[PDB]
Amino acid sequence: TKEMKDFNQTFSVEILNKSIGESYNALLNHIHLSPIINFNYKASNKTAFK
Amino acid sequence: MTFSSTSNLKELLRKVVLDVELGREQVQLLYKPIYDSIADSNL
Repeated sequence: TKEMKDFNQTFSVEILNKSIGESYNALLNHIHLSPIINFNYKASNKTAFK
Repeated sequence: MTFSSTSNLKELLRKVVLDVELGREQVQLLYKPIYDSIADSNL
């Protein structure tokens, strides 16, 4: 609300942009790498502790 | 002929309107002598 922008002086638009960028980079990492982590690897690609 | 015959044909006569005040009266600020003013965008 405009009341939030006007009264709450700590609030601004920059916090939203920073959070958007932060979540954006987190999403880049997630979409690119979550296939690696979440794959149900088969016994060929599993190596024990050894 | 007379002017009385042509009176009813109002479209012929030029239109002029009696310049009377219309609408509610202009409103003035009466509070200012009582009140002491402070203006800041960040209140």
